[PDB]
Amino acid sequence: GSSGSSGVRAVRKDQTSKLKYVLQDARFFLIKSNNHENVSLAKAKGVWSTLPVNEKKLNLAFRSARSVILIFSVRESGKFQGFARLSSESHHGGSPIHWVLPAGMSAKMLGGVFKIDWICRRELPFTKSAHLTNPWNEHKPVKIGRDGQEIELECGTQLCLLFPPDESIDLYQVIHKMRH
Repeated sequence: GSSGSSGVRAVRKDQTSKLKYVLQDARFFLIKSNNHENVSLAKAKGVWSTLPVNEKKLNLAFRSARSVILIFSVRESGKFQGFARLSSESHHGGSPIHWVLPAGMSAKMLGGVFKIDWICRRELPFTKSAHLTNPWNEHKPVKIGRDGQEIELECGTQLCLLFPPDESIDLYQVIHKMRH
């Protein structure tokens, strides 16, 4: 072409910005489970069911805030099981999947189903997360917490970056839907 005179001010070439953007000013929610079957199933169908309180909570925080991240952490596992940003609120169409509940919990408590878009199909050892500190409690590490505990911004962010690079998921598509 022609007339391409431009004074560059800054150059970039990484896949961390988009990732940190999809959660830019978003609310992180730490969800703990009691089995791997749930995680796998959630990653297979691409959904995740939970108590009603958590559903309405995420919905309000979602419409009230930008995005809602959900870090998956397995108890007695010694590492995370990945994560996923709430691509949308819950649902109540047909019916939920045949989740794997114990001999006591009721599927009716799970309420509806949520649509999570797994951005990272990998794992993360607690060793890499063994350093962060969530001031939203008592300056304690992220390794400490229960199911359904809010997390700061820096905490969740760093925790996410820790995860390995993904080359089997469309990250841009997650940002394109937002802008449009």
